[PDB]
Amino acid sequence: EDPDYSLVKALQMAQQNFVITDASLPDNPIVYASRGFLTLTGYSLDQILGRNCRFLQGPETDPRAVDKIRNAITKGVDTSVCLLNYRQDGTTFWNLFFVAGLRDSKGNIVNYVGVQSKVSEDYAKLLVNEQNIEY
Amino acid sequence: SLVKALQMAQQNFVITDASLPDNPIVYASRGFLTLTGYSLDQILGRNCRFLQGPETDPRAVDKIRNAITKGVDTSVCLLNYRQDGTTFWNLFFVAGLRDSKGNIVNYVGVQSKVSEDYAKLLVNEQNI
Ligand SMILES: Cc1cc2nc3c(=O)[nH]c(=O)nc-3n(C[C@H](O)[C@H](O)[C@H](O)COP(=O)(O)O)c2cc1C
Ligand SMILES: Cc1cc2nc3c(=O)[nH]c(=O)nc-3n(C[C@H](O)[C@H](O)[C@H](O)COP(=O)(O)O)c2cc1C
Repeated sequence: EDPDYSLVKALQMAQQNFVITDASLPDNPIVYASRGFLTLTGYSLDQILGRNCRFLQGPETDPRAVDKIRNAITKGVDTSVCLLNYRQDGTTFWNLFFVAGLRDSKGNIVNYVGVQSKVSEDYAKLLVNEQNIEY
Repeated sequence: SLVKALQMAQQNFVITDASLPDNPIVYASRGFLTLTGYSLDQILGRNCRFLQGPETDPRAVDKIRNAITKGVDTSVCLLNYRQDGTTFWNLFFVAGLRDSKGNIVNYVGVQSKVSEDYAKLLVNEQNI
């Protein structure tokens, strides 16, 4: 009597840390960001707008994990990855990050919802060792 | 697979800021813009109640209002209006987006253009 919603389910596991991108626009730019995301990353909203989320990555980020995210996106499947991200001030944190494509009635991915979440060193070690099972 | 097997659309949605007085629109998908016939700027900063008109069931509007204050997720079938005056039945869903403390700071709203007979079914059921 009440629908399942990939978008709603995602945004509710997101504890006010999320973004929305527009896939129809060049390079999948951010078009909304929650206050939780602003305070987690350290960026202000205007700077965040119209930019691809890759700005959260830095020198130490695992390119292999970025590979998984790029690949998941091109293929239209939802996944989650744990990688090192960077705040506006240069401080780092491990990010268990989930992404889901939103499609129109004709099956075309039109928007993306990203969900970020800081995790402990311990949880991250666990998460990364699982992700590395692929290799 | 009765109320969700064919309510499958997710391109029509809006996000409102509940921390601002009249729970105004802060974002709206292009699918929404196309459905309702509005441009994004006009939509922004306004409450969504502009979709309602003379023939919209007040009792259904109530079931929404109450679900929002109480912060519970609900689906409501409504008669809505496009900017050009034309109507459509909206199987509409609201959910509160809470932070790590359980506070609602945002709301997602997903709208679904539905058929005549499906809406009659949804409406007959709502009357209980
Ligand atoms: C909605 C959405 C949210 C994203 N959030 C993050 C994120 O929080 N951290 C991150 O490192 N990458 C994130 N990404 C991935 C980057 O935006 C980008 O797709 C990725 O770095 C691979 O693309 P590239 O090789 O062009 O950099 C997100 C992508 C999308 C679509
Ligand atoms: C995120 C969100 C989306 C909404 N979308 C619609 C909609 O598409 N159609 C509609 O009739 N009401 C919609 N509403 C309901 C109105 O915005 C408002 O909550 C409702 O009219 C009850 O409040 P009121 O008694 O002041 O009118 C939405 C509300 C929220 C919070």
